[PDB]
Amino acid sequence: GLGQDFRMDPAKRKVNLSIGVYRDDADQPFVLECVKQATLGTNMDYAPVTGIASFVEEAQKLCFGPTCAALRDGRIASCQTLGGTGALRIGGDLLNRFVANCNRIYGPDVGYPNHESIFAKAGMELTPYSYYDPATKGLNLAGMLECLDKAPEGSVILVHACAHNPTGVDPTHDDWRQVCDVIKRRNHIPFVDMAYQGFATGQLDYDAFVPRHLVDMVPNLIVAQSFSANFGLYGHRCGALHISTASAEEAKRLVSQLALLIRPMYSNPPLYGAWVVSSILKDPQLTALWKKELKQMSSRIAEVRKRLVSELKACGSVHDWSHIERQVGMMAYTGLTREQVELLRSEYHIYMTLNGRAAVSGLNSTNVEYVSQAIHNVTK
Amino acid sequence: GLGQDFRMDPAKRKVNLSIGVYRDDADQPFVLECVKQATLGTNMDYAPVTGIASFVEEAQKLCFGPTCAALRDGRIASCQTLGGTGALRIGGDLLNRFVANCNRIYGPDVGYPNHESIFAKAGMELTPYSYYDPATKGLNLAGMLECLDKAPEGSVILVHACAHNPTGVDPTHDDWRQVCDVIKRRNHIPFVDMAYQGFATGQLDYDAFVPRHLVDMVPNLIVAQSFSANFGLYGHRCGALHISTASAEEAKRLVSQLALLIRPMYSNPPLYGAWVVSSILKDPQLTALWKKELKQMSSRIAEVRKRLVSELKACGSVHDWSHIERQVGMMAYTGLTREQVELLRSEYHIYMTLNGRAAVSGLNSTNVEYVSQAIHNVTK
Ligand SMILES: Cc1ncc(COP(=O)(O)O)c(C=O)c1O
Ligand SMILES: Cc1ncc(COP(=O)(O)O)c(C=O)c1O
Repeated sequence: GLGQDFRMDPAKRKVNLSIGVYRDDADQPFVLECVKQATLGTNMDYAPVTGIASFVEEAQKLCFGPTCAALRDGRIASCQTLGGTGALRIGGDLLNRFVANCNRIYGPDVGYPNHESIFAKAGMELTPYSYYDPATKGLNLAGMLECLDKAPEGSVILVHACAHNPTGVDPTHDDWRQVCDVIKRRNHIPFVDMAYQGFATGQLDYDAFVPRHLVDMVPNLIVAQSFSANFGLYGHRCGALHISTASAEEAKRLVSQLALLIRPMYSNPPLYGAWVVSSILKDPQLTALWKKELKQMSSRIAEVRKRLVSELKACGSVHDWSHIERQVGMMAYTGLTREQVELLRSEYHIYMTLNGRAAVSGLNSTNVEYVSQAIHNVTK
Repeated sequence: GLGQDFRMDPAKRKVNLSIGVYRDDADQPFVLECVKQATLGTNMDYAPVTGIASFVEEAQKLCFGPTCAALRDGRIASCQTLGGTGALRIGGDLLNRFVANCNRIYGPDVGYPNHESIFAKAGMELTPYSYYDPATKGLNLAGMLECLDKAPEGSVILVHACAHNPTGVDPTHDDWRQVCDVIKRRNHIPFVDMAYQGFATGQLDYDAFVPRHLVDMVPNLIVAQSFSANFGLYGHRCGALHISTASAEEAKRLVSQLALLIRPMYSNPPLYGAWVVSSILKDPQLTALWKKELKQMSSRIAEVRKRLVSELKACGSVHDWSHIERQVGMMAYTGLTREQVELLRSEYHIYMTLNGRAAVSGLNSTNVEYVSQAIHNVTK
């Protein structure tokens, strides 16, 4: 992380657009009011290996919603995990229990850096499908669909549910309907990384469209669910893993196998996050409060994207920045070149990674004008 | 399993001696006052991959002593882990990656069951050395020494620092001096599981003799350190891994390799327990209180062992129970036979595992007389 150089930078006017976590308009970490009001347990005894049971139940219901048949019929195997990262790893380690010939996983051509190592450790080579279009800083749907169609039948296909990291480029629900048809027809196994449900657009149901739509279409769906961003619980390491199966008996056999993976890795998961999420989701008042706060976070991110674009136009930039508003979530592929990123750092002390990814959570009312002028100056 | 059957058991007068965690004399979970008085962080941001730096620093000093030469020279590589379990796993994964033909590890013939699966996941087969003497319910030192001397040069040797789980049988410091001489002479790699420092005898320096004694004797010492029992932080999953090396340069490179193992496992470790331990160990008031609370927990366990033996004699048992007082910690190998354990359950509703292990943390002033009479009855 570029944090060290930013911190060491003596310049009076500097901006860190490399951060990985939410910040409010005052550039402060943001502890949710619903999290402050959550009730903790009183016992520090170990949780069960598969997690606090009420937490896992609420995580399932939040992921799949109130009218999910799979959930009703008990055919989903689930557990608490060490954030979304733990779910990706434990899920990856579980895949050979139900996927034949399981040595490859397909992910978007521009994707989340840690995915490669996670799945390598689990015995699978991450291989790309067409996804990001650098000319438009947007989606290459035709390319995605063709790659999925040509992949061997029974391939594992990694997809981001929403707020694609690092580009911010998300397919529409129309686009996802086409994607899921290919996944079903080719008998592929979807592995959904859902790290930003509710955080992405402020709408929990909309943001969970991809796992909810797939769970009825395929024999097995995997979902890695993170509570880091949407509850602001990052460092407490709170997530869940879900695998759908044909029957409650199949799900039970997979939960036993989950336990055999968890116990010799970390024995059992940390209490704090699970207490907080379970407390909030079982309380109507706290749940309502949480939903209001989700919208506050998602609206601020959306509005600062919109403000960046409008300020760029006000500065006199003649280039097109509409991708910044089309993209969703904290991470934006700006389209700035390596040279331009290097100039923003040297000349303006604005820090972002060399791929032109900007963490827009670092943008706010007090610096968006400065950053816009800088981006105009290095691109004009 | 047993715990479920216990909880399901209708019997009004029943005792669970199969638990894994400390209980006070009222049979309640026990949160330490020093933990209640600790100051938590305010920011829920992710910790560094290797953990909260102040916690890791305090963990090192607590393990090796503040004046440790290895520590002053910076030649110990350390990181925060998910309890002692995570330190065992990461340590094993590191050994198997970097030590040639490291596909085996030697552990005590009666040992902690999860050790076998932890090291199996790391690609290392756990194989026994003579340790427990069933005739005496005590130590077989000559057998241990002979086994360690015969193991191939450069073997990984797993040892419990104190409060051996599940037997309670510990070598004395005199004995450990003999063990460590063999380990040095044979160029073995010691892997110390220190799950109970201070919790074991109430004396933090005494309980850390094994790693402190070894760290100046061998080129590489590995220590898995748990804060679950000695801070009562079980479910918050707080531990540390330490690996000594020839130099600070080697240590720094090793820490880099730990990060490569951690990141695709769970990205970074949970804040809460690290906050608590760092807070306590940096505050003189909290540290002094913690030491007294540890002495009180350790003394309660020692005193109820003593009381079981004295009540067994009062009941009229003519058998020898001195092993119960010689053993150290929460776990006692009682020497009850399988049939005797089964009758304890069926006639007296006292629950132990069939190997005759009793968790004496489940014994207290309100049930020790009952349990003594029951144990007398089934062995007379
Ligand atoms: C796409 C994606 N997957 C997984 C993760 C890891 O999330 P967690 O902190 O819950 O492990 C992140 C968060 O940075 C992410 O952006
Ligand atoms: C000997 C031993 N090693 C390791 C562990 C695992 O401890 P932790 O909860 O810190 O992962 C235990 C605790 O039960 C243990 O008894």
